[PDB]
Amino acid sequence: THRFVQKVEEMVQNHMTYSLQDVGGDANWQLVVEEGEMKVYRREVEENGIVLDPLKATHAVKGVTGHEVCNYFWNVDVRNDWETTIENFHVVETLADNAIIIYQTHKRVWPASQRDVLYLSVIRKIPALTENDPETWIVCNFSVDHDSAPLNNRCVRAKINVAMICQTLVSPPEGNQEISRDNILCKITYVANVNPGGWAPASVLRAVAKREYPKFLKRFTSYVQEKTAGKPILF
Ligand SMILES: O=S(=O)(CCO)c1ccc(-c2ccc(C3CCCC3)c([C@H]3C[C@H]3c3ccccn3)c2)cc1
Repeated sequence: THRFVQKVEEMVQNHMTYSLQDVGGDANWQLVVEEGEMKVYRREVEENGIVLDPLKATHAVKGVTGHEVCNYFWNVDVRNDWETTIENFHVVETLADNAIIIYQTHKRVWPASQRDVLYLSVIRKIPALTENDPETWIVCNFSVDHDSAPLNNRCVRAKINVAMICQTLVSPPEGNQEISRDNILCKITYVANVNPGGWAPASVLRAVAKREYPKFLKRFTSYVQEKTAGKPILF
């Protein structure tokens, strides 16, 4: 259907295989911030003195479904309502109704150069592995090469591999009666592997990650709750 179908499959399947694992029991992940059910972990990793620190967070959001969370995360039309670190954004290519390529710039983090990013953003539903397991909605955003990448001399090109992975638990329907948002919970695993693509001071990037990832998860999840309240559920 498009030239990135196989790459998309590999990237999604890699998150399904490796990103969903629990890390509460795993001393190799450092728990850096906890705010209720929001648990943010990282590993301290540098390659050539540049911070790569894999980030992984879990959260549990009442009253929204994974399909809703993923749609709001993927939909570029609502990006401005919840993003706080983007300066500019351009849709570079549409590949499918569920997959686009995006160019964006982030606000400068002093004293490093501003960063830009060029990535494929795809939204997929993954069927239950067995009839015991939940279905998964996943958004994966991962860097790719493209010819219609802008010249932007202020920016160093970062590379990313991010996934927002959601499983939704509900009270079953009681005969002919809908499920209430009161009885729905969206379990989130969010992972972010960012390569700043060049020099940046490690302590500054680590301090920024520690602040901004929790702020993002809080703001974004609250936004989804706020926008879906009193609207019919989209499972
Ligand atoms: O979840 S998404 O796919 C949503 C679509 O945007 C996502 C989230 C985060 C990033 C990102 C990009 C650049 C940086 C660094 C690299 C050197 C200088 C800036 C960081 C580190 C600094 C951390 C951070 C966390 C949250 C928001 C912004 N900043 C993060 C990209 C995409």
